[PDB]
Amino acid sequence: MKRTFQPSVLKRNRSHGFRARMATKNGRQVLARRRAKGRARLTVSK
Amino acid sequence: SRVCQVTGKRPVTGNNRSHALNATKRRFLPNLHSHRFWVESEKRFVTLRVSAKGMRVIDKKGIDTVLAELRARGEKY
Amino acid sequence: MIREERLLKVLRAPHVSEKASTAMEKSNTIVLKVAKDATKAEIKAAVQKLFEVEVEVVNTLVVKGKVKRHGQRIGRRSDWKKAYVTLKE
Amino acid sequence: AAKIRRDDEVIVLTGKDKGKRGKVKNVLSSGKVIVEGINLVKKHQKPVPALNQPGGIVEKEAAIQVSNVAIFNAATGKADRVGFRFEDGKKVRFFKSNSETI
Amino acid sequence: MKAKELREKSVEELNTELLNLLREQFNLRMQAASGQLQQSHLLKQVRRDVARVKTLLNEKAGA
RNA sequence: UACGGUGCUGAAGCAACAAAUGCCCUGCUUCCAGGAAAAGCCUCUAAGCAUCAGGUAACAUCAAAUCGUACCCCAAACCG
RNA sequence: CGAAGGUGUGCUGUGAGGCAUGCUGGAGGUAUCAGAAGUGCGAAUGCUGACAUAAGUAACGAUAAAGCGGGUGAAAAGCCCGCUCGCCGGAAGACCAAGGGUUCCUGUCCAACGUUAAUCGGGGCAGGGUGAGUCGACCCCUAAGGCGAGGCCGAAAGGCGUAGUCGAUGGGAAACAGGUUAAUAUUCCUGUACUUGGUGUUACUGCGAAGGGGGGACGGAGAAGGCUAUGUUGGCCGGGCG
RNA sequence: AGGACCGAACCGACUAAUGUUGAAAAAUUAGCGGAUGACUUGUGGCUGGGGGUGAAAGGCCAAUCAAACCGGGAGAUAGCU
RNA sequence: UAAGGUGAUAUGAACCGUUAUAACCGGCGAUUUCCGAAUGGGGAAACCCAGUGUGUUUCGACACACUAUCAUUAACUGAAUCCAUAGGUUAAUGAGGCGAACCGGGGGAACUGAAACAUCUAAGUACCCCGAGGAAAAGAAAUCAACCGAGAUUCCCCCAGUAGCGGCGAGCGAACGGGGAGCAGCCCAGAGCCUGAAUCAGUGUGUGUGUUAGUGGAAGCGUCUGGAAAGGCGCGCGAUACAGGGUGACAGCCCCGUACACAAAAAUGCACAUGCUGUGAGCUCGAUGAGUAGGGCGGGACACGUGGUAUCCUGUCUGAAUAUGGGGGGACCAUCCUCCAAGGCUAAAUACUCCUGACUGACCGAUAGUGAACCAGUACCGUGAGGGAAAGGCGAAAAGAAC
Repeated sequence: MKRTFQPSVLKRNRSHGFRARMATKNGRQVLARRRAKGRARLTVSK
Repeated sequence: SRVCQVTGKRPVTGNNRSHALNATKRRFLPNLHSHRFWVESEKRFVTLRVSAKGMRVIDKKGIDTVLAELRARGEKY
Repeated sequence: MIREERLLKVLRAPHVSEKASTAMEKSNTIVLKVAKDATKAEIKAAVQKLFEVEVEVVNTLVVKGKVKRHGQRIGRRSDWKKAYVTLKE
Repeated sequence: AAKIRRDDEVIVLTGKDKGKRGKVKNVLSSGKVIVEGINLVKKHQKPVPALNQPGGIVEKEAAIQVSNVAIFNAATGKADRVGFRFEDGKKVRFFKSNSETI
Repeated sequence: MKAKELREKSVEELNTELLNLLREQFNLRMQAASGQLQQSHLLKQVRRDVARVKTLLNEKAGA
C-alpha cells in the first residue's frame, strides 16, 4: 500500500528548507523559536 | 494606506451597538478623496489624498503653507 | 606573492596503497592527498614547482570519510581530495 | 606560591610510613607529590609484546598529597612550616619558627 | 625565532625567510606523512615561526 | 602454477531468408477537439567605427574549470 | 573497642508505636522541650521501573526442494568447492534516475544483531576503493509558477504587480571500440576521432544590436514502403565418432 | 471511424475463501471490470481550516475530518464518575 | 606570577624551560575560511556565476579593492514641453538584523461566572504588530478645593469594599483628603541693550575612587585504638583569622583560604578641576498658540452600561471669542472661587533579569531539583510546526587482578 511519505529532496528543501523559512516573516519567527529552544539541527537544509 | 495626507486621519475602530446593545466590532473610515490642486508657486497641478476637513484646511490656510508642513513631515505631494 | 605560498600549501601527503603502487608501476602516475579546494591547475603547478618533474595531466577526486562509531558517539571523518598525477616517461 | 618544590627533602606526617623521609621526584597538577622509597605499590604489569616485556610484579612509587608531606628542617630533627618572605628582590621561602632562609 | 630577533629584520628578508619557512614546513610534513620524523614536534614549532613572521608582515609593513 | 589463474599463440570470420513497437518519421494521409515559449543558429541594418576595429577562411599554440561517479535500485540497502 | 540503613530475636504499651540486642554494614545520628510542615497510601481502567501468570505454549514470515562428497573449525543441513535435482526467464535477468549513504572489496572476530546454529553475513573492528573537454550536474534559454526596484492598495503585519530575475519535468556543441584491478571504468591504458572558445601569424573584405525577419516549432489516429537491431538455416574453420 | 469489440501491460476493486495478538493498521489466492480515452502516469507548481477541493459520499485534505495538526489562553468548566 | 608544561576521556612518543620572552593569567593589538540583516546577481544555507579598475605576469592566469535597497543632502545631468519639473548618474551621511523580562502605542478574542443566556463579566487579559530606553512613560495646572487654601509628575500605606455604577443581577469599584519616598524647573511663538555672561552635551590634561592579573597572611606535640588520626588521653599556642573547602575517620595550629595590609605597566567606569567647539546669560518692552474650544449624529475612556450625566478622546458635519476675553468647580442657571487650552523639553523616587561576582536558605538530594548533576534539547518519534526521554557513586590511592 502506498504510504504517505514518498520522499524527494527537491520538494523537501523547497518547502521546509532554510531559505524558504528565511524569506518569510513567520519563517524567521519559527527559526528564532528553534534557536531560542536551542535545537542542534535547525531545519532540514542538511 | 487610508490616511489623510494633510491632517492624518487614521481609520479608527469602534463598537457597533444595536438596539439591544449587542456589540459588534466595526471600523470608522475617513472621507478620503484624491484631489488635484493648483499651486501658482509651482504653477501646476499636484495630487493629494485628503479628507473634507482637510479640504477646509486647504481652504483656510494657504496651500504653500500646507505643502511646507507636509515637507516638514517628510511626506510625498 | 601568496601564489607561491598557495602552491606550497596545497600538497599534503603522498599516498601509499595497492592501487597506488599498481598505477605507479604501470603508467608512472603518483597518487597524492591534497588540500580541500586544491584545483587541477594548482596541483599540477605545485608538483612541477616542488618535485621538479614533468606532468601530463591530473585526475582529481573527492572521497568522503566513513561515518564511524566510537562507543555511542558517531563521528564522520575528514573529507579529503586525492589526485593522480601522470608524469611523463 | 607552592610551599614544597622539586628537589626538597621532606617527611610525611599522615601515613603508614609516618616519620620516614625522602627526596621529591615530581609534583603533579593534582596536588600530589611523589617521594622516593616512601610509597611503594605492587603493580601487576600486564606486558605488551611490542615494547620491553617485564611481566612480573613490579614496584612503583605512588602519590601522596602535598598537605601530608612537610619540609624537613634538616637542623632541628623534625618538620617545620614554611612561609614566603621578601628577601632581595626575588620572593623566597623561609622556615618558620626560626629565622632561616632555605 | 625569538621576537626581537625578528623585530630588527627587514621586509624583503622577511619575505624570503617566510618562503624558506614554508618550504621547510613542506619537507617536514612530507617526511612525517611518509613514516620518518622520530621528532614530530619540529613540525609544530615550524608552524609557530610562520605565524610570527606573518605577524610582523602586518606590523613592519603597516596596520 | 599462490592453484585461482597469469603470460604465449590463434583457423574461419561469408551467404540466403525472416524481421520488429526501433530509424526514414519532430514524415504522408485524414479527423476536429485546431494541437508550448525564448536562446544557441542564419540573415538585415541603426547609433557609432572608420590606416584600424572587427569579420571570413587557413595555420600554429593554448584551454575546456568545479561538483556526482563505490553499492542496491520492483529490493534484506527506497517508503511501510 | 562500630552510627544511619538492612535483617532477625526478645521484652514493653490500651494503640499509632518504643526499647534492648545477634548478624550485615562502614560514618554518620541526635535526647528533652518547643517551632515549621512537599507529614503517614491498598484501591484512583493512577504514573515510572523491576518481575510474575498464560508457557517452555502459539509461532519461526509464501507449499520454488533439496541430496551427497571434499574443505575449514572445538563444533557443519545452512559457509567455500564440486556433481546432480528444482524455480524465474516481458523476471526472481542486465543497467539507471528518484531515494538511501559506505551497505562495495580484503584481512580479522562471533559477546549483541540474524525469529535456531554459524567458522558466515548488508553485524563489530581496521584497511582499501568513487580518476571525465565529449555521459550527468553547474552554464545559456524559457512553461506552470515564485520573488519582485519603482508603482497601486492595505490600521500595522502585508496583498497584488511592471521592468527584471529565478524556475526542467522541455530546447543548446562535442567519443567510440577493445583491454585491465578484489573493489572504478564511454573517466585509467591502446588505437582511431570530434566539438567550442582564446591568442598570434597569413590572405580577402565593411563590421556593428537590445531592433527587424527566418529557424527552433511541436495534436490524435491510420496505413504502407524502405531498412536495421536481431534470429534461423546453409557454407567456412576447429574438435568428435561416442 | 468509434467515450466500438475480445484481450496482456497499466488502472481499479464485483464475488468467494484464507486472514483477524496477519506475512499486511486493508493484503493474498481463484475468478472480475475498463484497457485510444470523461484514460493512466513521472516530474515541478497552485488552492488551506468555517477555509480548499469535490462527475456530490458530508467524501478527502499526511493511517486523524458534521470542521486538520501544533503551540497558547488553560490548572477552561464539570450540579457527573 | 612562575618551576613546571604540551585543554579533557587518555596513556604514550617527541621536546620545551628551572632565575627567568617554558607554561597559566590580564589589558590592548593583528589574523578572523564559508553561510548568516548578507549587502555584486542568484540559490535547494554553509554554494554557483560575475562585472569595473589596479598591478604581477614565466603570457596559460593570478591577488586585492569596490559594486545591494531605501531615507537625507550635495553636485553633474535631465523628457512629452520654450522654460521648469518628474526622471537618471556619482559621492557623502544614516538606516537594516539578533535579544529574556519590563514600558508606550496600533489591533484585540473566546472558554468561564451570571448555577440557561443575548446587556454585563472574563478583559483591554491572552495573542499579533510597531518603537525606544537602561528604564520607559507621564510631567510644570485652561488642576483640586471650599469661601478656608494648597502647588508639576510618579510610586507605597490609608480613605474604602466607602460614595457610586449594574438584566440594580453576577460583579466592577472611585475620588477629595491624610502619612511617607523623591524633589526642579523651563524655553519658542520677539525685538533693542548682548556676543564665550548662569548651563549642558563632546574633547584632552590633572587628582582620587573603583574594575579587569595578583601578593603577604598567624599559631603543636607525645601516647592508645586502628588500615590511616584530624578521634580518646595529656600538655601548649594563635585569634581584627573558630566563614569555608580538602587532607587515608570529625583539624583554629597539615594545605588552600578568611579577617587584615596592600597592588597597575595598559585600558576604561565614576565624580571632581582645568582649558577648546556650539549654545545663550539678564533687563526695558509687545505678544500669549483657529478649522481650534463649543456644538448636532455614531462610538470609545474615566468606578460611571445614555442614564437626570458633567470631563476627555474623537470617525462625520459645522463652527466662536481671542484677556473690556475664555475654561473649570458632576444636569442646568446667576453670583463668587481659581486657572489661561488649541507649542514643546525635563533628573530622582518606579517594573524588570538574557547575563557578571559574592553571599544566604527550618529549599531538593537522583522517580526529588531545571527537561538535562552524566558529551541533553541529545537519542528517538513527526513531512512539518512541534513533541522529547533513559542515564550519578570501586577504592584513600588503580595498587584495575603479574603468573
